Order: sequence, then C-alpha cells, then structure tokens
Amino acid sequence: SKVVYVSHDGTRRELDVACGVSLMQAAVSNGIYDIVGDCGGSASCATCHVYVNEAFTDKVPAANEREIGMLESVTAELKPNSRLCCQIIMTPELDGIVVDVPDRQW
Amino acid sequence: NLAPLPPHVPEHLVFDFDMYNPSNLSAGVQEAWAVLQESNVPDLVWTRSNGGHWIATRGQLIREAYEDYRHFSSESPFIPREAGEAYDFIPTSMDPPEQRQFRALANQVVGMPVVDKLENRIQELASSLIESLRPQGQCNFTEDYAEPFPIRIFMLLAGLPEEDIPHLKYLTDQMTRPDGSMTFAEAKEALYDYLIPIIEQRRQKPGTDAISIVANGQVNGRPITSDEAKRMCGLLLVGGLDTVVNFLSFSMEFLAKSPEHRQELIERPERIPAASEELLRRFSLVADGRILTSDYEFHGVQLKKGDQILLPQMLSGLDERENAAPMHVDFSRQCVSHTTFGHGSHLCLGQHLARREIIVTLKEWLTRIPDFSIAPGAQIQHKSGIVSGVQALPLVWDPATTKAV
Ligand code: HEM
Ligand SMILES: CC1(C)[C@H]2CC(=O)[C@]1(C)C[C@H]2O
Ligand SMILES: CC1(C)[C@@H]2CC[C@@]1(C)C(=O)C2
Ligand code: FES
Ligand SMILES: [Ca+2]
Repeated sequence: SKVVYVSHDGTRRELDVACGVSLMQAAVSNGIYDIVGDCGGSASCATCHVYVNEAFTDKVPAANEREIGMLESVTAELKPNSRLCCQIIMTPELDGIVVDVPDRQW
Repeated sequence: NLAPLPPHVPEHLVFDFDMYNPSNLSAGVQEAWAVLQESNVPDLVWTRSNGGHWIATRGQLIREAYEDYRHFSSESPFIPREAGEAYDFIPTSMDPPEQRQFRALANQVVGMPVVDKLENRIQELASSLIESLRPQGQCNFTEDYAEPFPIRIFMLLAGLPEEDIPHLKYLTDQMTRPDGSMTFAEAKEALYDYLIPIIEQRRQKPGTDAISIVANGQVNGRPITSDEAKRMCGLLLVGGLDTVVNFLSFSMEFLAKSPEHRQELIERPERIPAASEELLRRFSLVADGRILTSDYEFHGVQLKKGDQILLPQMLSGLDERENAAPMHVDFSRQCVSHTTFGHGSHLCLGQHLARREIIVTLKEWLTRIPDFSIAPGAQIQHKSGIVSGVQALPLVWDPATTKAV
C-alpha cells in the first residue's frame, strides 16, 4: 500500500509501506527526516507527530489513552487530526493515506 | 551473597538468579538467561542475589514497565544499587520532561541524518581494519576488530585525533573491564577531564563535530553547562563501545559456526539488514532496570517504594510468547520482535548508528572473508552482567579463500 508524506514546505513523498509497518518506521527507514521517531515507536517522545488527512481519519483506528496523553506535549500545533505516526499501523484499508508533517518534532 | 527476603515478597515468587553469574553460562549467556522463561516460572520474580531485586521475565511486562516512568524511575537503573554510585552520565538517570531536552540535543549528533552522511567513513574504517586482518588467516575478533571499530567511529564523529585512542581505550576499559589499577570514579573523572577542555574550546570556536554541537546546545531553555555537556559526551562515548564490541562478537561467533547462514548473506547481500535485526533479537545483551517511585501493584504483585526491578532488554526477544522458536536464527523471520535497544523514552539514542555499524561490518567482512571458523581448541567464554559479552573470539580462516576489495 501507499502512504503520502507532505512536508511543511509542501514537498510530497510517496512510500510503499508494507502491512503491519508503522508510518513512523517507514518514514525513518526512507529518509523522511522531518519525522524523528526518537523513542522508537512506543508513544514515548512525540517526535513522530503528523496531521492525518481528514479523508482517512475515520479509517485509522482511534488513538488510545496513551497516545492521547503523549500528544499533549507535541511541540507543533496540536490539532484535531494530530496523531503519532508510530501508532498508525499500515493496512490495505489505508492505501493512499496522506499525512502532513509539522515543521518541528523536538 | 543472598539478601534477606523483605516482608512484602512472598516465598513463592522467589527464584534463584544471579545476573552476574547465571548457572548455564557455558551454554551461552542468552541461553543462561532463558531459565527465567522456563515452563512454570512467574512473569515477575524476586531474587535474593545482588542485594535483592525483582525481575520481569516476559516481554509484555518489560515493555509495560519501560513505558511507565512515573512508577518505574530511571533514577536508579542499575543492580546492585552501589554499581551506579559514581555513575552520573546524562541522560540515563533522568525522566522526562528533562530527559527529552537532552535527547533533542543528542539527536543532532547521532540522529538518522548524521548517520546517513557518516556512512562512507564507517565503511572505510571497517574495510581498512578488515583488509589489515585478512591476509593473516587469524585474529581475535574482539580485540582486532570489535574494539577498534566503534572507538575510531567515535573519534571521527567527535573531531578527535587518532593519537588519543590509546588513552581513551584505557579509561573506558577501566570503567568497563576494571583492572584493579583504578576505580570507576577515577576513570570517569579522567574521561571528563579529557573532554572538558575540548568542550570549552569548541564552545568559543565552534565546529561541525559532535563535541561542538553538544557544547553549543541548549537544554531546559538555556545553555548547556560544561558539566552537563561532559556528562553526556562521556556517554556518547561509553554507550557506543561495549554494547557494540560484544554484540558484534556474539554475531560473529554465531556466523563462524554457521556456514549456511554465512552463505545466505554472501549469495543475497540485500538480506543483511533483515539478518542484522534477527541477530539483534537473538544475541540481545543488555539488562538494566528501574526503581519503584511508590508502592505499586503490578500484575498482581505488590511492589514497594525503593524496590529495584531488573527489566532485561535481552529477554523480550527470546520470549517464546513473542517469537516462535526463539533460539533459532531465521533471517527470513516474518515478525521479528525484540527490545534489544531498550524501550520507552530511553530507547537507545544511538540505535541508528549501531545498526549501520552492524550492517557495514557484516557486508564488509563477508565480502572479503566469507569462510571462517572458531580457532580449533578455543574455549569461547561468555560473561554476564548489565552488558553481557564475549571475553575473546579467536577466528581462523584460509587466506586462499579470501578476497581483497
Ligand atoms: C548493539 C549496540 C547497542 C545496543 C544493544 C544498545 C542498547 C541500549 C539500551 C538497551 C539502552 C537503554 C538502557 C535503559 O533504558 O536504561 C541504551 C541507551 C543508550 N545508548 Fe545504546 N546501544 C547500542 C549502541 C549504541 C551506540 C552505537 C551509541 C552511541 C554512539 C549508544 C549510545 C547510547 C546512549 C547515549 C544511551 C542513553 C539513552 C538514554 O538514557 O536516554 N548506544 N542503549
Ligand atoms: C545500560 C547502558 C546500555 C546504557 C547505560 C549504560 O551504562 C549502558 C550499559 C550503556 C548505556 O548506553
Ligand atoms: C557495567 C556498566 C556498563 C554501566 C556503566 C558503567 C558500568 C561499568 C556500570 O557499572 C554501569
Ligand atoms: S516515535 Fe516516539 S512517540 Fe512516536
Ligand atoms: Ca578533574
């Protein structure tokens, strides 16, 4: 399946992401440097923050308590569609999913 | 040797395990630790050894505890407690929010973007070392490659001169493989003393090396102090040495005994990254932990404030509930789960550098020396602790089977 990562500056990168792989992992594996992924994907650092395009927000499983707690301390603007992309696990239902990457993580 | 059972620990949760001397060590260290995961052993046990402490034996618990720094603090992460007495490296002992400040700065030094551009030098360093060993038909991999590789990578990263390596080797060896000739605190102090004038010089004449970036950084909304800078620069060094030396040694010990696995990576080099993740799972080597901040019931067990709990990174990947046939090395393993770099906010900040070191070593070794074995009559001895390891690894090969590239 495909994920599209839109950088703060509007640059768009399209990745092939396998089932079961997190959107943070795919970003970090392929040089999407505006996703840091510092804690390695356990909703412990908030450096994999993204804005999920509203076309997909009713397709992605909802954020759990932990993710909601961790999201409180993102350094870019917290938005209704803010997610930690380490918590978004690719599946065929999400093919085409677009996420926007904020201008900061740390 | 064996501490008294505290009044809150029930005798049925008691288990015999010394993490510095596990019984079946000769089978290999990971094997010796897997006794904690035998059929009827509880997910959470107490050992009388090493001052007395808890051990979470299963990946599910280990991960959970690492994700809860409010109950499980890093303020005292080492067993025995006295082992971290003079230990003050940053940010090992911090919880968020402060620990995050330091991690942000460290990420500028060893983050993915930095490793990616560092790769050509890493390859050159690995290739040089390997090509210098190749004609000999023998080495002690631990001293001849495993040790010099990561410390040279550090000198490069930190803009330091090669002539300084013997001194730094000596100090970090004293901290990690003490001689009796010097205490840990003396060796630590001497490392910081080497660092701190370089720190201060580069705060005023900045460069693009790691020490300059750390020296000029901000934490907590103000400049990093020289003291904080030296204490983190110290760990960027120490953090990258023993773990890498020992992990590469376990891997190469394995490959030396597994001609089919070698042949797999020779015939299909593109499998080396996947193979490397499976070796990190199988040969996981770290075991530290946390301290209870308050009385807390966890998975049905009453833990008390001040209890130490070992949360061994090593065990998660060996846990048969997480990986079927955990002792089997399968480079095609579908869902490789481990916590070899740790878990939670403290997960190894050097993980990307480590992986590149592993991947480059395996590709650059196998390309030149595809065929190798343990020296005949060599007794390969593991050691167990917070970072478990291999004492020595005598390898041998026929130079007729090697190739310079
Ligand atoms: C196979 C190689 C390595 C392994 C298995 C490994 C494993 C680990 C683990 C398990 C932790 C967490 C311990 C805890 O939670 O208390 C850690 C932390 C750390 N590692 Fe690594 N590491 C490796 C390589 C490296 C390298 C190459 C570097 C730097 C050049 C490095 C630097 C650090 C630092 C500074 C920390 C402290 C992070 C913090 O406390 O937030 N490590 N490592
Ligand atoms: C437990 C550790 C892995 C961590 C703190 C230590 O001293 C280590 C042994 C090296 C460092 O990275
Ligand atoms: C064993 C260690 C890796 C860790 C850092 C220094 C060390 C020697 C300790 O006693 C704690
Ligand atoms: S990678 Fe740390 S919260 Fe997502
Ligand atoms: Ca001094």
